[PDB]
Amino acid sequence: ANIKSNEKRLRQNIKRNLNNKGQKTKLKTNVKNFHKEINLDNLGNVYSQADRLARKGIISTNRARRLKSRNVAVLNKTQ
Amino acid sequence: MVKIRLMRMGRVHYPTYRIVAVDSRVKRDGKYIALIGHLNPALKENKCKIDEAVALEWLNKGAKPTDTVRSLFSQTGLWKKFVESKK
Amino acid sequence: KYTGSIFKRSRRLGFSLLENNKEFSKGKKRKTIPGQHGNRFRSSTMSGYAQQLQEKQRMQYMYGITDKQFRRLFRLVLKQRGNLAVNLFRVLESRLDNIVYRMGFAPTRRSARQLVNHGHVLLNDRTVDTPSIILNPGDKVRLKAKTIKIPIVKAASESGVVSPFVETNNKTFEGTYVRFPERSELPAGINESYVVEWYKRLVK
Amino acid sequence: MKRNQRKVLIGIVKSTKNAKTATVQVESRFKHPLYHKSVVRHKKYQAHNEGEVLAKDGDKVQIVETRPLSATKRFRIAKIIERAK
RNA sequence: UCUGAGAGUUUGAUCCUGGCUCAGGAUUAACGCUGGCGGCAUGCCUAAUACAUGCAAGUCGAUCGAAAGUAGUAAUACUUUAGAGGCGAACGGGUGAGUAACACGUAUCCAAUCUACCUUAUAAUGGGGGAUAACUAGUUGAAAGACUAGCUAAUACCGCAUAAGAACUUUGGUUCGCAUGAAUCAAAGUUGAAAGGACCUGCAAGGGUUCGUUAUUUGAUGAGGGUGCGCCAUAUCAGCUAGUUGGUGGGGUAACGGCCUACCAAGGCAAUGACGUGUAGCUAUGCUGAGAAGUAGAAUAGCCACAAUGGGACUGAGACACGGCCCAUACUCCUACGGGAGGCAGCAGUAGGGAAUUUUUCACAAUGAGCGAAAGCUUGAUGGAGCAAUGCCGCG
RNA sequence: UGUACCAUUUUGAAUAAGUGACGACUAACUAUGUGCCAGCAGUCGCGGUAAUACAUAGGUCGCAAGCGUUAUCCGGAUUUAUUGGGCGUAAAGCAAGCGCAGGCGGAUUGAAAAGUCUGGUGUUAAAGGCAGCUGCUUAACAGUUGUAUGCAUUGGAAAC
Ligand SMILES: [Mg+2]
Ligand SMILES: [Mg+2]
Ligand SMILES: [Mg+2]
Ligand SMILES: [Mg+2]
Ligand SMILES: [Mg+2]
Ligand SMILES: [Mg+2]
Ligand SMILES: [Mg+2]
Ligand SMILES: [Mg+2]
Ligand SMILES: [Mg+2]
Ligand SMILES: [Mg+2]
Ligand SMILES: [Mg+2]
Ligand SMILES: [Mg+2]
Ligand SMILES: [Mg+2]
Ligand SMILES: [Mg+2]
Ligand SMILES: [Mg+2]
Ligand SMILES: [Mg+2]
Ligand SMILES: [Mg+2]
Ligand SMILES: [Mg+2]
Ligand SMILES: [Mg+2]
Ligand SMILES: [Mg+2]
Ligand SMILES: [Mg+2]
Ligand SMILES: [Mg+2]
Ligand SMILES: [Mg+2]
Ligand SMILES: [Mg+2]
Ligand SMILES: [Mg+2]
Ligand SMILES: [Mg+2]
Ligand SMILES: [Mg+2]
Ligand SMILES: [Mg+2]
Ligand SMILES: [Mg+2]
Ligand SMILES: [Mg+2]
Ligand SMILES: [Mg+2]
Ligand SMILES: [Mg+2]
Ligand SMILES: [Mg+2]
Ligand SMILES: [Mg+2]
Ligand SMILES: [Mg+2]
Repeated sequence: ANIKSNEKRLRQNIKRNLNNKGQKTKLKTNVKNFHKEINLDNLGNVYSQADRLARKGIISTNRARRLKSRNVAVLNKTQ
Repeated sequence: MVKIRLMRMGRVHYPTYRIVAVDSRVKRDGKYIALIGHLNPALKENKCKIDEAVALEWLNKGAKPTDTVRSLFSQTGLWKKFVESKK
Repeated sequence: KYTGSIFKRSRRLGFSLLENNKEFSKGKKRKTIPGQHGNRFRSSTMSGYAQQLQEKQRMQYMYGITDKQFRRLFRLVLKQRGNLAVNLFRVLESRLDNIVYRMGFAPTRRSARQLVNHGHVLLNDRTVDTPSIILNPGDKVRLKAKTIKIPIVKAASESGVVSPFVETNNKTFEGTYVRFPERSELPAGINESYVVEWYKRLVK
Repeated sequence: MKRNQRKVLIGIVKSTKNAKTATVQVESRFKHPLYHKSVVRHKKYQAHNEGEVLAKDGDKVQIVETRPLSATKRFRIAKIIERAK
């Protein structure tokens, strides 16, 4: 009543979830740091992490795009 | 990922196929997109009444044929026309 | 599959197989409706339904046809162009065993049917076993060869008495048929066209 | 260029008692399925008076569909003929 | 060029209004009597009741370490796979419970969207690092397993150098649109990639084909949303609705959106039928009718919804996933009493309900599907063969 | 699957007929028994000691590897009448009036073109229906070609 393919897929996606959760938390903390101490330097890090996640497919590329756009809007408004 | 393939509309102990442009994931004997031409295994001669126009259009669009379909295109000579139009 | 009392049925309907072999007989020359209640009054004034049914029964017993086959043939003929009073007569007369009878190679229609079922008959370019194939004038219905030597072949090859609408080319038993039978060749046993209307009502 | 054209509806404003809205009403003469006679119907669509159009009560207004601005709001106002009320 | 038949019955007898009944077709049919065969087609309409048992999605050693077996003095050759990895398991198959509404049919708008493999075209595929499966040893057990410490490999994972073109912005131009608003530049700033395998040649160096990978470009298919119209009965259901209606800022979603949030307002639907109750998957179609249309939504095909009941989520292009995962409920079963296992509305089959509806079968041989270069492998999809006068047709 | 099918292969009518009805609608009648009893029935209705309606037999009729009975759906039913009915005496005109909304509405001119008519285009999946043809010994069946309806857009007509 069980399939080796299904079991192996579960065992793989556990590790994949761990790694992807780590990356997403890193992105969250970087964007939070940017918003906390707004500075044009942190926007670059936000860009890098969002783009890397969007390529890897962990995050939706359109969400990465909207994050970039809204952070740039905040920066342009403040400067 | 449309795929020119066959489809059965015969009866018990008497098959009859139709070459048709249809999607990969849709069941055999289901819904299709464009009709190419019928075929009888026991038609002796001219077993595949081929169209040669919308079939070429769909392979130009990127349809992936099957083994039997490629064979049918081959005896008539549609594979030559496709390859030379590609070139 | 057929009745075994053709004498009784011929005496009831009043019409034999166009030869009166089942009416002349060798006894009593009886031409009355069968059963004890045969010599009674109330002869005419048959209802419309009664006479339609009697005529239909005569028609579909003259050839040994099941009523369901009759409905099938009528549904086949009805859709075409228009008034097919010249087409459905050919349709009814085009039976294979009937054509064998009018060919003259069997003593009786159902005996010809038995021979056809047993496979002593050929076709234009094939062989036929079922005694219901619809024929068309032009097919060379050549008879078998191993059936020409059977102890009962004399009256079969004595086909010189033949209908004009079946042409044999005598002594060659080619037995084709052209010049479809007319109402003259379809005698007064059943010559009516409101059986068509009865089947129009009872069959859509 | 070539651009697909939206569907249009012409109606008369029935009420307007909110912020940037106008509940317009559109009539139609659909035939009856069986007795085959025209029947007058009434449906109250909604639109927004974003600006430059105002379109107060009693104003005969043309209406063009749009992507949904909110729940139950999918229409916007356009040219206004017979300005009254 | 369509195209329609009637009769019996109230009276002592007649005419009319008027109800009942019959003559014709048809079914996923059942029952009684009887029964020979063949060609096609159909065969749990009830308990979305419960299930014993055996099968129903795997594949690749031409991605990778190891292990085993057969040969070989050895070096080594061949075969096989427990495991890592890639792709597929979201297709295909079944059922119609739920659902009276954008569920479905039709016509459209997506200036408000996504799309793996596929098609066309265009740049690269350079160089490093840390780990863990398999294995070893110990603890715990009958075993399932589980925990702890070391050892490895890559097309697994993470950095770095580099952007032909990409994404997000700045500067002004172009052409403008349907109101938000889209389309194209020239320059600039910021951000951003990966992986090699097989084989051939070449003393070597090097070169080459192919599969595959990263970044793009073109279509196509597929998925999602919005709207007009059509789509049951009932007034012996007259008010319903407080995220309900609208506005501002922000968040979230592939996307617009009270989808969500904080603030400010009181609106929105409703006698042209809201809301309530009952019932039902919708459609192409089947049967009937001269026609308008009546009726059932067999088989099959399109779409929707479900997988014992009720929720949540990971991976992924795509699921909130029938035979993947977590939790609760109910039920059944195993135990050596600590703990566990389970979901036939997949193919046969059992119990039960019923008037009533079948093999506990063979083959991937063709068609189709997935992996693979092929060898092939898997395919209860599919093709056959059993059973049944269940229906049409045919013969005795 | 040694299956469909074929042959001068041995034997041999040998291996094969039921069901309903018979007073009228509805094609098809006599006798025996019972005697308002036993029973039949879709409707009218049969049975009270001469039953063609009950039970049996004989005969005959309708179908046939099927025949009857039951259930449901349509027609016949113009019996919810748009096509296609009625309201004095047969079911049906509110007890009468003032009347909002709705339905209908005098004559002529102009404009537009929402209904109406017509041309082009897109679509209405395949299968199914109808017409033609081919293949199964013909058929049932399979395949193949043609074949409408509605919606939307655009271009004209202006009688209502
Ligand atoms: Mg607004
Ligand atoms: Mg708003
Ligand atoms: Mg009387
Ligand atoms: Mg069921
Ligand atoms: Mg292995
Ligand atoms: Mg599925
Ligand atoms: Mg199926
Ligand atoms: Mg239901
Ligand atoms: Mg993938
Ligand atoms: Mg390494
Ligand atoms: Mg990698
Ligand atoms: Mg970098
Ligand atoms: Mg009628
Ligand atoms: Mg169905
Ligand atoms: Mg069903
Ligand atoms: Mg269950
Ligand atoms: Mg994901
Ligand atoms: Mg299962
Ligand atoms: Mg699964
Ligand atoms: Mg089953
Ligand atoms: Mg196969
Ligand atoms: Mg049968
Ligand atoms: Mg028959
Ligand atoms: Mg009786
Ligand atoms: Mg009697
Ligand atoms: Mg009627
Ligand atoms: Mg009735
Ligand atoms: Mg009347
Ligand atoms: Mg009265
Ligand atoms: Mg009065
Ligand atoms: Mg009165
Ligand atoms: Mg008045
Ligand atoms: Mg008024
Ligand atoms: Mg169609
Ligand atoms: Mg057909």
